[PDB]
Amino acid sequence: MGKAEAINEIQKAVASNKVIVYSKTYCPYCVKAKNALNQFIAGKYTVVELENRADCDAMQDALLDITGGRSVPRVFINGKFLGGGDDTAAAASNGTLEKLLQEAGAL
Ligand code: NA
Ligand code: NA
Repeated sequence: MGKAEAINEIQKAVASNKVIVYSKTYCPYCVKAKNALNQFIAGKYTVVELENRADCDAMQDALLDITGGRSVPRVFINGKFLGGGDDTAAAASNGTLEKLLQEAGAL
């Protein structure tokens, strides 16, 4: 369960879920992203919490390789990285989160 495996896992999950958030339970920016998504699709999307993953470091290293940054949250829609918590809240506020969810078939 090293970094190469984590990259594999994340890429497969991102390609196979309309909306997926990599998160940790104690994380106010993760909550900002979740609350933004919950304005449109509460209860319908995947969250992967990382704080009790034995391979949490490899998973966050994999997120860096895939998205450019290591921090949670890391939000993906329709297989494409959206951003973190501020990004997801901004997209909720400006009308684009709804449109991206529609285009993904999640809404
Ligand atoms: Na969904
Ligand atoms: Na966990």
